[PDB]
Amino acid sequence: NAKNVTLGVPRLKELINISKKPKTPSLTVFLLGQSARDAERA
DNA sequence: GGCAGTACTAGTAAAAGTACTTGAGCTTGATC
RNA sequence: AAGCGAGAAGAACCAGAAGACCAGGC
DNA sequence: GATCAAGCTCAAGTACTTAAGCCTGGTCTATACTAGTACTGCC
Repeated sequence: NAKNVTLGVPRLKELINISKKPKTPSLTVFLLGQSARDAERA
């Protein structure tokens, strides 16, 4: 076995069994301009 | 020594995941 | 260099469970 | 032009396969009813 992310043997198992529903599927969204710099637009 | 009675041997009796199939609802066309 | 009695072989001659369950080390 | 029937697609439900390695000891192993099978007293 801030936020919770699947890691270790479970995560490796999901990666190699190419599961459809990951236990903790997430998105690393990256901002472009001012939204990226300031926090109000973000 | 034969008949019937009886005990023994036998012989039969508090898993999880993925894939496939079926049913229902949509999509399209044909007919009156 | 030593040197003071004799020998030779008849017959024939290893063993399986397997299965289940439990405990235990790593 | 509208309705009905047929075909196609999607979602849900049910069934089938895998669960680390090797290594050491121990104990335990079908009733149950049955017909025949012989013995053995009883007469």
